[PDB]
Amino acid sequence: MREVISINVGQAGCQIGNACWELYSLEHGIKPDGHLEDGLSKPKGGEEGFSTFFHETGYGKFVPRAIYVDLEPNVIDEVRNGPYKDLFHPEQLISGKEDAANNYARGHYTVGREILGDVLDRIRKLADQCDGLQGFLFTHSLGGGTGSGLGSLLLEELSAEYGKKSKLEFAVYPAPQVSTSVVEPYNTVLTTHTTLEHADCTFMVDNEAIYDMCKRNLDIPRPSFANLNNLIAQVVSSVTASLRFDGSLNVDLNEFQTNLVPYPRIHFPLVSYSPVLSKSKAFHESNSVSEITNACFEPGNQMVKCDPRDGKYMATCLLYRGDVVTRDVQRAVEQVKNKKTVQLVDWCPTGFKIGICYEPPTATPNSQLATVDRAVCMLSNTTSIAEAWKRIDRKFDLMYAKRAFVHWYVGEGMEEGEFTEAREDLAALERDYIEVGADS
Amino acid sequence: MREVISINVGQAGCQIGNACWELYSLEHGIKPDGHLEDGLSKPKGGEEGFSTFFHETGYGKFVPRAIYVDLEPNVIDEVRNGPYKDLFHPEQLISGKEDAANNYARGHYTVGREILGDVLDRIRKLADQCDGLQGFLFTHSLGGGTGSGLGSLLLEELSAEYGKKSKLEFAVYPAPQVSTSVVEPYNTVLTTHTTLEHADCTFMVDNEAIYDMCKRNLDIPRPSFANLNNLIAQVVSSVTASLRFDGSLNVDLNEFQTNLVPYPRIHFPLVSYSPVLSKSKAFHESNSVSEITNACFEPGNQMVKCDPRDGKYMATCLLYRGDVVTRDVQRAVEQVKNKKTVQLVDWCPTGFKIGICYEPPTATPNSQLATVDRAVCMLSNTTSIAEAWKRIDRKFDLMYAKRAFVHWYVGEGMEEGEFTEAREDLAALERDYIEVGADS
Amino acid sequence: MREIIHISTGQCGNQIGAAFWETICGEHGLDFNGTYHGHDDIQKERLNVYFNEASSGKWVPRSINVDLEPGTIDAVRNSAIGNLFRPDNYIFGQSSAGNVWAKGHYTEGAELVDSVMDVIRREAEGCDSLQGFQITHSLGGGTGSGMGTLLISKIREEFPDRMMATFSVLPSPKTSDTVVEPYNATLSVHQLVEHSDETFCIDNEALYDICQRTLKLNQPSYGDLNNLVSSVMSGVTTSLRYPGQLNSDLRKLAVNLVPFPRLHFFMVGYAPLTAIGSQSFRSLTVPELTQQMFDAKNMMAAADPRNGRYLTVAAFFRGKVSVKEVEDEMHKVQSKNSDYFVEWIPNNVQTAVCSVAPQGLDMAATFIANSTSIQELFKRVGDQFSAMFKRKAFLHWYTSEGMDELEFSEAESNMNDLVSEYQQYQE
Repeated sequence: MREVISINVGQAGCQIGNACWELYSLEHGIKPDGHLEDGLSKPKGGEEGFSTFFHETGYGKFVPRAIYVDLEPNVIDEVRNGPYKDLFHPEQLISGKEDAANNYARGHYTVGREILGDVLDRIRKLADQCDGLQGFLFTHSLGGGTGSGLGSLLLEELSAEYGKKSKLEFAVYPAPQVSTSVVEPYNTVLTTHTTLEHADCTFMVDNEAIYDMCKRNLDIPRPSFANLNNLIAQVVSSVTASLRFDGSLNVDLNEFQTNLVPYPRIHFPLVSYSPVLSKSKAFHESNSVSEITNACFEPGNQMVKCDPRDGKYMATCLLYRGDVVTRDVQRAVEQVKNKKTVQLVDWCPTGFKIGICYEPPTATPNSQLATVDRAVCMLSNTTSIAEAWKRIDRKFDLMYAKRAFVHWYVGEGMEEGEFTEAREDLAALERDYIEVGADS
Repeated sequence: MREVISINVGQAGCQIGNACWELYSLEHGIKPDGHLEDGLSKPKGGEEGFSTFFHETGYGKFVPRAIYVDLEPNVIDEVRNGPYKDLFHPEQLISGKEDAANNYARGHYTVGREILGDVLDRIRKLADQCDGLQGFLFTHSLGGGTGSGLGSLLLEELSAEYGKKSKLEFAVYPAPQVSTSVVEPYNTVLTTHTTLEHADCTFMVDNEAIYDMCKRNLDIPRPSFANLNNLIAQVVSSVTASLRFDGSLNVDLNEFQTNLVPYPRIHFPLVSYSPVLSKSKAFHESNSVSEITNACFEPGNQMVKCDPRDGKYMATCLLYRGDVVTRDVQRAVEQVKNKKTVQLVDWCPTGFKIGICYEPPTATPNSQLATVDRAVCMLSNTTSIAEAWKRIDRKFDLMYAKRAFVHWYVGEGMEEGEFTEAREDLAALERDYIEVGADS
Repeated sequence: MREIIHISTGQCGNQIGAAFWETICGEHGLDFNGTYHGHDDIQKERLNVYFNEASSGKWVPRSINVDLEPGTIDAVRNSAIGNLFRPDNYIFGQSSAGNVWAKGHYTEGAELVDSVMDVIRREAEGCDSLQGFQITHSLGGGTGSGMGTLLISKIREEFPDRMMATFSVLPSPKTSDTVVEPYNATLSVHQLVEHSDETFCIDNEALYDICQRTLKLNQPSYGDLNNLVSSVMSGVTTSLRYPGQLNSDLRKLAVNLVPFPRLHFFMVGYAPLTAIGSQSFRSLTVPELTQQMFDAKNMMAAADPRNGRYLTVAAFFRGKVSVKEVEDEMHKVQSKNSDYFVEWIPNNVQTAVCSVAPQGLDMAATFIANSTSIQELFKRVGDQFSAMFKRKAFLHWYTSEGMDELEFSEAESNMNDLVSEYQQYQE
């Protein structure tokens, strides 16, 4: 339970991985050459970390275990030009000549399953080189059907191969207001049922909410996809901050699973990261722990285009970085219960998880960040996700009436029955999600 | 509960508040830039202030908790050019996108409460930063309908929100001879209507009487608005000096409220401060506080176009700053009992609310009044303001009957009954002040 | 499947293809001889897409120019920029098509179809990453309407997996050198609506209007019109020419722009289509580019979007623009034009921003719309069909050529099937 295999699927998934490996190298101060970087620390690797994501070699060169799978040669050539490919192994990456489809048709078809056997032995060989395993990490956006289709195929094969470690899947959700791809809601709905059968824990992050964050918190005039990748890198690093650096209250990957997966079918936790602000706002006045904990419940930090006040409270987590006073977060959490911001429940409410780690948060030079010695990463399970589910389901049902595109799907690898089953399954998840929440 | 929150509304409100913070930092030896300068220096800490107003955040800056709200972008640019904006926070200083109207017809409309929703959460955030509150402070003017409008609307919102803290509203009253805007008669009457809704204590001040003092006492050829803001900064510095510095007779702000509202409805007590003389005249005169008390009872030191000698005596506060001789005020209260110039009323007679402050008074070098080690403040209730309101009500009634402006008001969202109830309420206030005087 | 071969045919489409290569070597940077001058590596991959790496670092364009009158292809061969042309690229014959749909393919095309298929097969054997064809021809020209419809049908029958993309110019209904010009266009589109999956509508009269307003020239120059449609073609292929925030293939654009195998017609639009020097008078802003794309006369198809109904719209931008800015702009123009934009999709927008910007322009845009008023552009040609040979004038020429009335009624029913789809789907 000391290794976590991370996979980057799709174009946006590969960019998120590169940002995650870049920030992972920035926190430990790791340069393209390294040998650790260099060998003087203790605790920048070794010891852990890096020994959970970076593979240790005989020479000492940390090789970040990443499997960049994609069928677009342009993205593969881009990630190979940078020093990241030198950090990874040339055999770990998979190259593709012709893109699957637009976008989920061939991404989940048997053509995408031809490489399933190749990447399976690659994971088996990678696991044979290292020792131990804690879980499977996935980084693919639900907007891209190729990334969602291939990422689900990797998730189904890994479930039938080992089935012993909890499978984590970081999913990027498109903007519920505007959708560039017309089949984007179709690829997301068809993938939700597949991740339902395979994924033991998911992650819902919206692109529009991130764009609203950097425009308001970071106060940038022009948002960019690199800024979204950097913010996700700060999110992922905050989740595994305890696994990479020791703290006063070290939490495990099973700790999150025993805090974010509370029901036979509930594996959808929301992510919140506070404080996030501009550098000027930090120069004027500082922020207290109570202000940061109250900022965690705001709709902006929830990284989802929905209001969390209408949702019902469930078991949540809160990871803390750097030096953190135990009573200050205790005095803050009792005020939060007294404020009754989110509608509390009669069964769960005693579930505000507090996790402390000694590693302070790092600010990337590309994207601004509130310079503070302590950061808070809130992993909530509020019932506003069903509202986001029903929001994308209404557009899915409104389109599916005429759907304008059914001839291409039923001809390549799909049929009208699979679309109906995914619709009935998504409606069943929303109904079960409301029933378990409104019964209080 | 010792903390005090100040609000700055309107163009004149920000200018008065800027001079208020300028004199505050000048007394405690603090530079207008910040950090510090310097202290928290014997005894600029405890007893507060400077921690009631100049709150010290985690950043280490004694930031004054003030809310500068104004729908005019020019005033926002003026307060941003000064170094106090660096002391303040962009969230404390709410920028005005566009002026509502000229100047109250739309300021008190839905456009006002649209911005009130933004400043309310800022107050909630400010309350979360610094818990505890003693009284709500307001600084605005009646000449600017936007300042009197937004300031009164915010006053009504916080009174319905808490209703437990005092409300000190500083309103600049225009002279009955000059009408810089023909809209101000309707604004003053509608402002008095809103005070009947909610008002704890309102301070009346006329710019004509102040400008007359600078021409006569300060020997100023053309009194500027900066000298008026500095004078108001002086009278508010002496009032809050009972809470800032130590003294043998410390008077609470709520105790001032239980010293200014004897009758079931009293919201408008008059103010007066002395001595206000020239620099060369201050070097030539070395009178005690006894002559200063005798000069404060005169209408010249009232800073308002009202004669306390003509009006009847009522509840009054006598505050003293600096070296105070209890025999000198004993001789002062002896002489005022020997004066018998005003009607010695029967419910009040033995009341001149004593206020003692060990800190010597301090004046700004820009002000022509030299720094005197002794000052007397007489804050009395007088029936002369009832006569002043009657004159304003007569001009408002003449313009209302002519309906030359009511057509533009009902287009902005006004009604005939709204101006009628405002007239009936204002006539009731003058009648009430006549009754409490004639009842002697 | 990243390489695309630019097919060329028609007595006027050859100049469009020649101007296409000229703007290609002028945008990315390439010498007339064939030596590489682009920068740095992404453009070199595009040279592998459109050109062939010859010996001594030379490049040769992958174009198939098949027409008549070899004096024209020899004149453009002596040009300075047209020096890297491979002798196998152009396959010309003798001597003239006579400006008639019959002599283009039925008589002369029967002996050259075997040669042009052997050439396109040799090109397919040398490069296996071929994904689609870019054909530039004249729908009113004799060589274009005759030979163009035959090669498209031959490619559709032999290569059904490969995509189709044409840039045929529509004949002007108001002015015409002869009455047989729109008739050959109707006989051509009778087979183009079945053998082609994508086509672009270009009107010469619309090209004449844009140079009178922006260029402000009395006599329109065909060279400038070739450069305008070249920048349009360059702005369309920029999704594969330069990597951006979201790159889409021609198949990904096709499967999202049409709901049915029909709707091949597309309204073209370019930005900034501003006058010379007007960039200094007016600031280049994205709301201005949207207003130009919404103008009825700025389109070169050309149809009136107000009279019609917006079926599917797609505006691909180039340069440095904000994602949230264009998202708010596309949301505002969809709310204020809710009567024009269709509402059951409900969002029929499909944008693809390019990272780099064209040379000399801070930002560019290529808008493709689908309206229902385009049926009027087919009706007027259909009306000309029933108004030209209804008098049975010059019918002895078509009877001697071997044409029958069965293909004329089939072309009429195809137009009837089109206008029916225009109102299915009512306006």
